[PDB]
Amino acid sequence: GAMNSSNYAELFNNDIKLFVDDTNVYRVTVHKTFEGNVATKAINGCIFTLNPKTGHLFLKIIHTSVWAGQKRLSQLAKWKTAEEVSALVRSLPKEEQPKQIIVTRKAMLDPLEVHMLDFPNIAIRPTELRLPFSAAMSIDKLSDVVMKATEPQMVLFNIYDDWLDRISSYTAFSRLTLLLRALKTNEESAKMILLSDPTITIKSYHLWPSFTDEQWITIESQMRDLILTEYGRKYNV
Amino acid sequence: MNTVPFTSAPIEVTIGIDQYSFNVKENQPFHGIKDIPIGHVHVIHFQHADNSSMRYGYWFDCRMGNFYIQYDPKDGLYKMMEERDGAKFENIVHNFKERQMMVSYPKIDEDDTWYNLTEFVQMDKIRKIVRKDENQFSYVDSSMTTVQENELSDPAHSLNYTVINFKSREAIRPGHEMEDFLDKSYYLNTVMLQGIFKNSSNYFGELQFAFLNAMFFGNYGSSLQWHAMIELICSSATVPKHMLDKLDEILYYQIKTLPEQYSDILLNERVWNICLYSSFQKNSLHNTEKIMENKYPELL
Repeated sequence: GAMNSSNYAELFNNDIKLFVDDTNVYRVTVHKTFEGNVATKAINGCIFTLNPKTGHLFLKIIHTSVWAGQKRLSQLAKWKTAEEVSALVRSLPKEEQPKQIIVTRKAMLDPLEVHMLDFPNIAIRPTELRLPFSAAMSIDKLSDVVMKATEPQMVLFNIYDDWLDRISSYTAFSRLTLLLRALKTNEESAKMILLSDPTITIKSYHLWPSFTDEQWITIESQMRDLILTEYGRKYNV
Repeated sequence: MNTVPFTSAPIEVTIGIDQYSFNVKENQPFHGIKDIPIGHVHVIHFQHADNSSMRYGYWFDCRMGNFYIQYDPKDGLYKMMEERDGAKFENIVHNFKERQMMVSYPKIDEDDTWYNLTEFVQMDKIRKIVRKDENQFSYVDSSMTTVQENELSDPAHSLNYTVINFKSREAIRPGHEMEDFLDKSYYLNTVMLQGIFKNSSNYFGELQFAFLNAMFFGNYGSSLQWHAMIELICSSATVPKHMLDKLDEILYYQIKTLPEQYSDILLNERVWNICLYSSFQKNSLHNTEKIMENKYPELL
């Protein structure tokens, strides 16, 4: 069934599972043509496939060449996502293949289901959670590798850096989603908060700064505050 | 013209023959239906006055034998049986008529309704769907489940409709995932028409039989089967033109004949709106579209 607040801790048990987010697979800019009509220009995109328990991220870069000469691109994007996720499962050894795949948008269900017919025992699930994975392109290193790519490419990351050495999956995912929520709601302020202190650096093999435990506490409170303020502004509360 | 005599009518029951029906009172001297048109299948069905649940009945074709009805007080229902003694049967039929205890199959000469609903229905294919090979006629009732329903319990009592499933390997060629799921032409024409049904008439016959069972017994799995077979055509970009024209006729007479009060459970809003307005064939069901809009605009 669907994933929601009730069955949230299922994400951190030992059943292998992956989130798939397709929001950044098909990305365009909109511009005017010489005759004044509107046209789109595609830029490189990515599939965000994440194991919430281990932090392993499978960033499948979607090169603009994929779209060449194709119609109905936003619909094709869903099938290309499903094609690529299926290939990823096929590429993994049996004991690493997931038992569930949770799609962040319900429109992916039919395309993934069809692409996964060879895997009847892998459950394809929607979610009612409003996960902020669209903001993954606000993480500088991820956006950089996507935009520089010249061909299709899979890049692997651990989206939790080394946090699991010191905190649980549950807490790691809560931090990640808080950081991404903040970045989605006001990217400029979120990014200001993470980097204001020049003495806290990002390891070459990491995505986020090397905060101490106490600094993570201050950061998380700053991100909380950021998010509440923006809410009042949005709704005038 | 053929006859189906009844031994008696011990229990009050509404009897139907095709789209006609008669109320018969407990131990009323009713002894059969005559003037049944040779050349088509027929269905004789029952609903007891005391149980407005379990409509049941028998598909038959009089060319295949002499059939009669007899009430069984152990099993408590009207049973169809074959009389093998041709002379003993003509003798019963002649005497009951002489006494005039038989109702006449009430066909208006202008009316092609029954032919239009049963055009492609053939007793032989019915007996493959309702497998009970010791009888020449086929029993169906309100509660019988289909082979597909069973997969998701007693198989001797199953409706063995052809299994259609849009999200199956059968329906989806590896590597044509997106193509085959959005345009089911492959599934329709190669897998189902050339592969399983062999020709469009067998396909239409199962479609029409599934409709009739849904209409006459409220068999829910038959409704599911009828909708699926409509959707498979309408969701195919490439359909023989003769199939589309015949389909519009087929669906027209089905919609025409449905009781107005049952349009809520018998018509699947999604399928019909998709077939009439979204599908590849939105523009190919002009008659079916025109009757649907003038009779059931609510559903749409």
